[PDB]
Amino acid sequence: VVRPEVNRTGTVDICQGPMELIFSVSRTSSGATGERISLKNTLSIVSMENGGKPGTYEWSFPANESWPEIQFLLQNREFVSKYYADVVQTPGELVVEYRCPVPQFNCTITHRWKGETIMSFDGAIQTIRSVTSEYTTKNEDTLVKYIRGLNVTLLTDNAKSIEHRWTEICKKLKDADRPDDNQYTLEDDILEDDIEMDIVQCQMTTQVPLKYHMTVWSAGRDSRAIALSAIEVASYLPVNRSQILNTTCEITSSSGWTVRLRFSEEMVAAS
Amino acid sequence: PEVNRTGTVDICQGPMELIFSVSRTSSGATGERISLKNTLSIVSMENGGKPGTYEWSFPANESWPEIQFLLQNREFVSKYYADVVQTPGELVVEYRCPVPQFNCTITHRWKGETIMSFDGAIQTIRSVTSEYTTKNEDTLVKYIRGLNVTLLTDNAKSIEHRWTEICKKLKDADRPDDNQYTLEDDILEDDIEMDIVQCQMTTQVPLKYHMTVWSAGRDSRAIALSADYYTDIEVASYLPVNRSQILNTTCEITSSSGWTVRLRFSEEMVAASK
Ligand SMILES: *[C@@H]1O[C@H](CO)[C@@H](O[C@@H]2O[C@H](CO)[C@@H](O[C@@H]3O[C@H](CO)[C@@H](O)[C@H](O)[C@@H]3O)[C@H](O)[C@H]2NC(C)=O)[C@H](O)[C@H]1NC(C)=O
Ligand SMILES: *[C@@H]1O[C@H](CO)[C@@H](O[C@@H]2O[C@H](CO)[C@@H](O)[C@H](O)[C@H]2NC(C)=O)[C@H](O)[C@H]1NC(C)=O
Ligand SMILES: *[C@H]1O[C@H](CO)[C@@H](O)[C@H](O)[C@H]1NC(C)=O
Repeated sequence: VVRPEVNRTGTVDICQGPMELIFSVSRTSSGATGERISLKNTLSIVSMENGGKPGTYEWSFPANESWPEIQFLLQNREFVSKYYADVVQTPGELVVEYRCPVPQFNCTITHRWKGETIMSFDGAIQTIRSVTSEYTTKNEDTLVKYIRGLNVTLLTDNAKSIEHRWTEICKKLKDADRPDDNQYTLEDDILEDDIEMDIVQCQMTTQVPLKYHMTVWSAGRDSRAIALSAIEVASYLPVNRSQILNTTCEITSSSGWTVRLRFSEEMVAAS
Repeated sequence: PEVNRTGTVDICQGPMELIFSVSRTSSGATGERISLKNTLSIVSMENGGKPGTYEWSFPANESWPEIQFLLQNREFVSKYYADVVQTPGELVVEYRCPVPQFNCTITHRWKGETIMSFDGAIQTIRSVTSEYTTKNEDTLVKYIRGLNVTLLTDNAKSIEHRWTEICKKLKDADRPDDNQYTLEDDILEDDIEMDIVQCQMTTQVPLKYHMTVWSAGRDSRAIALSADYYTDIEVASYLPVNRSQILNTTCEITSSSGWTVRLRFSEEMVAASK
């Protein structure tokens, strides 16, 4: 455990600018399912994992299955299962994602297969990217049944109600975003059998689902490891044990702050 | 076939770059390619075959040091793969090399995703190790920097000269009217409101191509990029279309040399209940 050095220069207002809600609905070959709601600069705030109850964080409203945004997700779970069942003929994850300006809700929808975009729709242009064989023996006509996704009437009927709720949620997220309350770790001695080489681990634990970018730099800054949040953030750098000192870790948030940790001579001595 | 050559560039201008791509699969399939910065591969080898190239170029000579550098990397990647990769997938090592000044960049890709890189001063690992390796980042870093480019630097100017001539022959070979273009419906035989319009282009010129098939309203499109099947160039795109709106579906092909080819599904072409 290590104490953060908080560089706040380049701080942004996460609740500033136009509001955007991101609805992500995924399915794998196993039958694993996910439904998530995020904001523009956040990871998942409300989620449902393999058909469980809507889950969230202790700094926000309890997640309610009767909320019109979650009813939207549940309808999509159904849609994606039917979708998955005709089209998908090789194993892999299918992701349908709505990017929704609020209070309209003229949404963009992206379809990803194994992380790649196979289709999209901005309500003006439908796009199919030509890679079908990769994941199906069915043709573009089948695919185009699903391209537009589901109607968003549930969202637009309650458009304003949804807005004031997620403005409230973002405001709670901003209040919870306290960099000094996250937990920070700088572990060495991960290669116990290697006499000359070691791995330096940097980890952060948080209950705030902002996007995080973690870089572990070597002493000379000629070697780095990069991780992104997925809520644990962890990254691992191979290092020479005689150059473990001054190896740093830098973490930047989606709210604009930057934490740096340093492997000090205090920590070298105790090792 | 409606060719537009406004904006055509000189693909052999600016500083030259050679791109060396070397791949291995779990089943032991392999690929080694050389391309310029604005092309797909010009020389390639597939599953250990002899170098293959195009009708317009020098016969691919296996004794060329650039090609020896590819075979040398075949050995590197086999060793790399054996002790790093513990789950099925394609590993690609890619050198981006300025010529004649061979201060190269190297990228590593697993399943199409970048896992490691070394540019000038800085080695980068992206921490996704525990998805392709049971082993540790200290194993990886044995391979990050790749091979010494000594085969390339020893022969720097000869390579520059050879590839300057290959680039000119390619630039000369790039002749849109000598490519083969097809625009075709009647793919969906048992469909009442729907058809598929297929746009295809066959070429011996390994430029990068971007293909869009547009509906009559420019409100629906299919996009295909030229894919490189090892000295084999596929550009094919398929657009689902309402049969009643098939007229004026247009296909639009753009090359990395700057030209665009439009193919329109014309009134004349609709006249056909064959
Ligand atoms: C969803 O609806 C919003 C509006 O409610 C659309 O946003 C608007 O998009 C237009 C066209 O891109 C923007 O107009 C542009 O404005 C810039 C800056 O002033 C100007 O220089 C450009 O020439 C252009 O006219 C407009 O700013 C923007 N409005 C707002 C309030 O954001 C959006 O495009 C819709 N999205 C979808 C997926 O349909
Ligand atoms: C389909 O596209 C063709 C080609 O653009 C259209 O033909 C044009 O029609 C206008 C009006 O008569 C003329 O000004 C152009 O000179 C024509 N172009 C050519 C090349 O013949 C045609 O109008 C379109 N068809 C439909 C049904 O809209
Ligand atoms: C190496 O070549 C020269 C050195 O001055 C420079 O222009 C270039 O940025 C370098 N290239 C890379 C990618 O290492």
